[PDB]
Amino acid sequence: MKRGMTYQPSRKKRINKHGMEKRLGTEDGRLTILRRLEKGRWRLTVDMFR
Amino acid sequence: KYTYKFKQARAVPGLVYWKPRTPGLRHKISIDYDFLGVYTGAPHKDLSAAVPKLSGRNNHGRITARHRGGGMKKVLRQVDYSREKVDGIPGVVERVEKDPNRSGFLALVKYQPEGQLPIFKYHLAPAEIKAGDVLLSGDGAPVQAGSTLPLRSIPLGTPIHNLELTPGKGGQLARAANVSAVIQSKQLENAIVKLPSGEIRLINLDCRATVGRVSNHLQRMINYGKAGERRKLGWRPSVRGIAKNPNDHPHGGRTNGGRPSCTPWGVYCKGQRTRRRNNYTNKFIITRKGGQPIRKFAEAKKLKAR
Amino acid sequence: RKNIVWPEQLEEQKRNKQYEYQWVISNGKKFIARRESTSTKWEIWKSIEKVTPGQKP
RNA sequence: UUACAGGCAUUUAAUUCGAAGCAUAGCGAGCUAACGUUUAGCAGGUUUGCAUAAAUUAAAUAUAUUAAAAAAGCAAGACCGCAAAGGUUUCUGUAGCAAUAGAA
RNA sequence: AAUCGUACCGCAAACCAACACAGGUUAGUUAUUGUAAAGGCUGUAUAAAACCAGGAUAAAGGAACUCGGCAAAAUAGGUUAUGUUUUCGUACAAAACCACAACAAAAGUAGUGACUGUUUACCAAAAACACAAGACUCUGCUAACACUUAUAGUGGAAGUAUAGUGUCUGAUACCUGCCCAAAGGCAAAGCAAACGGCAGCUGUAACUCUAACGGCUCUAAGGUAGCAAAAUUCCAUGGCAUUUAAAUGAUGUCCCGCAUGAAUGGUAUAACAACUUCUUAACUGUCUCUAUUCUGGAUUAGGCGAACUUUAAAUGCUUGUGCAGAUGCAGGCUAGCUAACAAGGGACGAAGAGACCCUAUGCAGCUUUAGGGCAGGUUAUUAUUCAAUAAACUACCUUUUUUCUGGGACGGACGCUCUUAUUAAAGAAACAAGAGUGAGCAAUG
RNA sequence: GCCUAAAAUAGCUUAAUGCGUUGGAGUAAGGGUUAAAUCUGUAAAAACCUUGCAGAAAGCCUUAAAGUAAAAGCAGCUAUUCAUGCCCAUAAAAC
RNA sequence: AAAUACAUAGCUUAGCGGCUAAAGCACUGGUUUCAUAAGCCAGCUAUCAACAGUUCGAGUCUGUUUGUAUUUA
RNA sequence: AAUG
Ligand SMILES: [K+]
Ligand SMILES: [K+]
Ligand SMILES: [K+]
Ligand SMILES: [K+]
Ligand SMILES: [K+]
Ligand SMILES: [K+]
Ligand SMILES: [K+]
Ligand SMILES: [Mg+2]
Ligand SMILES: [Mg+2]
Ligand SMILES: [Mg+2]
Ligand SMILES: [Mg+2]
Ligand SMILES: [Mg+2]
Ligand SMILES: [Mg+2]
Ligand SMILES: [Mg+2]
Ligand SMILES: [Mg+2]
Ligand SMILES: [Mg+2]
Ligand SMILES: [Mg+2]
Ligand SMILES: [Mg+2]
Ligand SMILES: [Mg+2]
Ligand SMILES: [Mg+2]
Ligand SMILES: [Mg+2]
Ligand SMILES: [Mg+2]
Ligand SMILES: [Mg+2]
Ligand SMILES: [Mg+2]
Ligand SMILES: [Mg+2]
Ligand SMILES: [Mg+2]
Ligand SMILES: [Mg+2]
Repeated sequence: MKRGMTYQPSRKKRINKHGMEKRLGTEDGRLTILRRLEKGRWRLTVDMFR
Repeated sequence: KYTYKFKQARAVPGLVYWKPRTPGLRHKISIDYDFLGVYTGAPHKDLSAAVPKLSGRNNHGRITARHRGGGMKKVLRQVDYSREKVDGIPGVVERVEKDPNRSGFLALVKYQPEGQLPIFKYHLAPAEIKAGDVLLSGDGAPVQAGSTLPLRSIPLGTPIHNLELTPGKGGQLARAANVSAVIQSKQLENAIVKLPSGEIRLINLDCRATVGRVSNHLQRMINYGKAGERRKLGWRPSVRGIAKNPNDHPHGGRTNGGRPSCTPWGVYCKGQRTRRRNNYTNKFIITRKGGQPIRKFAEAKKLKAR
Repeated sequence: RKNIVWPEQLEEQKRNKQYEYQWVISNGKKFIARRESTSTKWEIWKSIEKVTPGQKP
């Protein structure tokens, strides 16, 4: 069968799996945020907007 | 043992012999609840609860009981195995119902305490109880089927069921369809009781039991005619060990049964014992199933070590 | 199954529920608002026309 | 003997590039496998085992009964089949329309 | 009565596939007897090559094609008196009769699985798995067992031996024989529907042949019934019969069968099968043997505009030669120039540092009565009111498993002496040849 | 009114026997044959006194069957259901 | 063709360095019986595939030529 | 104590 369609977008799934509230809920996620602050990435999470 | 002559005869009452119209109906034998007077509708609202299916998964989310899940919606009934609440009050049987979670039948009983509203309860139906019968418990009750009394007031030879190991916890021992237990003798503070499996055990005299047997005598005449019949009940297929590959089971290799039969974790399963040799409960067991004395089981590897 | 809640338990918990009461005015009409002691959400329950202040309805 | 320049040797990533792999920590079940809760879908036909009513409708009208698709139901891992889900055989295509498709 | 959504695309040129991608994408509604309301959409310029693709028609023959009726064609549908087989519900044959326009496709024989189902996303859909059902064994409830650091907690199950866990057989019918010695495992000193096994020699009946019947050796026991040229047979295309003008085929039958055999089941079995095998009817461009023709591409013209590949090139044949098959070296020949359309002999043609084989300081996964360990459970011993030690069983961790060799494997060999050929100095190799030895003696000093 | 080796149904009794049965005491055999052996024991059997559990069968009465239960068959005790048989007293004008 | 075993009165079967021999069936003679079988008693087979070696002495230990199984190509 |  044709492959290459492994991404099926879903807004609710994206926020629950990779959101800021999720990253701040565990020690390992908090360490991930610090690593991205140290490298100086402009956007920290897929969930961020102004 | 099922035979095709049994279905052809169509003799035993209370069974539905499905005519062999299709391949999936040729060997099907079921129970006719209407002919027996057993209610097969929804349970009482105040004595039932709807719960999700677990499919043999624990709080860690991993499968611990294999070959489960994928059936119909599950509803549970609350059953009062100990009738100590209603000791003096007589009860009137309203209906005899069928429960897919057990092999016996349940009875709906209404009590009318003086100065209070009616009370409804579920009980394990004795062998010969129908709608309209009266059930009584506690001191001052006759020795008849459906009566619950302490072991100090039951004759030796009377079959009993729903026996309590502990004085007030509730009946736990004899519950399956068409099973019973008997009392052989009564000592100072214990009675010698023979269990359905053939074991002789000591039980405190202050425990309670119900006179009679369980209320389903057609359990062993059932034949599921299809694979899907047990799928609807919540059972999934299983694969033989010798059919798997080496990394899955000890029998995985191409050859069949290279080593003695065992569990998936390597334990011999054709006679090896699993009860603890030093189990604290050995003080209450006199003879195990098959006639083995308790001392023979308790002291078996100690002699070999010596 | 070690965790089951039967209808008798549901009714006992319902009867043992505590609330915090607050009077509010809307369009000149008085309403009673309540908050469950174990939650942070307020809701408008009833109006003074159907409730008698000072009792336990 | 001490210092300096050179050749050779020893040790430290030590002439340059290249594995399959081994160990520790984190990120993945929006694909797929099994399962949970909630929701929805499957034209039109055919064969078969059962099912009678607040008082089924007529005649008998006692007695004995009789006739009627008189049933807005259940059952089948049932059959021919539009959708739908598949992928049996053939041919086409082969950096292709497509890193697995098209027609029958 | 506040707050957020309201444009546009949404079977698609706007979403998921790197693309304006023949692929993927949920629900709700609408016209239509033999038809079909609303609404929506739209292609550079020609034609009288070969060849390719998708269709149509075809004289006479009708499987002669081919590994194989692959593909294509075909009255395909309904009702039947009678007969056969059944697990009694089914299933099959059948002269004939009945059809407005549309829709249309067999039966029998053998082998294997009962059946409907499930499977290697991307070369295997099956005889493999599952299945209803049979048997064996474990488990007295704080059950056995599984997850977990477990002292927790949870599943089993809120079930209770007519119940639950594990294992092997696999509907149904008729059946299912002997062995627990040795080496293990388990157990109540016993257990085979646990893991496994189930012989050989020799004499004998009127003529012959054969052996009904005897003798001997050994073992825990010596294969019973059934079936049998098999999905199992080396001699082999075994012998006989049916089938054809012609039979390594198919069916039936004969049978100690290299190496069949009874729950890793034996023998049968109605129905069912996009399974494998053979046959009958009909049908046909499969074929004798092809021909014509329609649609699209190729081919001609304008516009737009890729890719594999490339040491350098001005790049003939033939025999000889050579790292042993020459466009390029030697002899004999070859003289208008550049391309287009078409075919595919050669350029040891292009694509992917051969998968086969052998060689490594190799790597990985799996197995076990190869070595070592104890770090979970069970078991044994001891001690305090969830502990310590271990030549056991299960689980787990870690380590080892030469070289030579007319390729490797299989076989053989590896120390040390004497002798034979390569002459009469010494030395000199092959998995060349012919013989010894891993001691003896208290005297044989 | 009574009786029944008649049939069906339901309760009850135990002489003897068996044992992977309890405790006491005790020590080499037990069992079997024409004659032997296999087998069961000395790691404590059989025999003796006691404990527990279990199935089948019915000594004397007891004899034919003389009941004949239609034939097949039938006797441990008690009761129910039902069918016979005995005494005593009755009954039928048409079958 | 490689590799592991074996060739013993008429037939099964001891023996594997001190002489060249054991046991059972068969064969022969006697006894029992009206006679034949069974049963009893006494006897008999130089008892050692073929050739060349080792050793005082070999069926016995080492090689070759034959025959028979078993495994491999 | 099998047979004729
Ligand atoms: K299975
Ligand atoms: K295996
Ligand atoms: K189906
Ligand atoms: K097996
Ligand atoms: K198939
Ligand atoms: K070419
Ligand atoms: K060679
Ligand atoms: Mg496999
Ligand atoms: Mg169907
Ligand atoms: Mg169908
Ligand atoms: Mg699939
Ligand atoms: Mg033609
Ligand atoms: Mg042909
Ligand atoms: Mg199948
Ligand atoms: Mg199918
Ligand atoms: Mg595939
Ligand atoms: Mg299939
Ligand atoms: Mg396929
Ligand atoms: Mg079966
Ligand atoms: Mg087999
Ligand atoms: Mg089978
Ligand atoms: Mg063109
Ligand atoms: Mg040449
Ligand atoms: Mg040339
Ligand atoms: Mg290479
Ligand atoms: Mg080598
Ligand atoms: Mg004779």
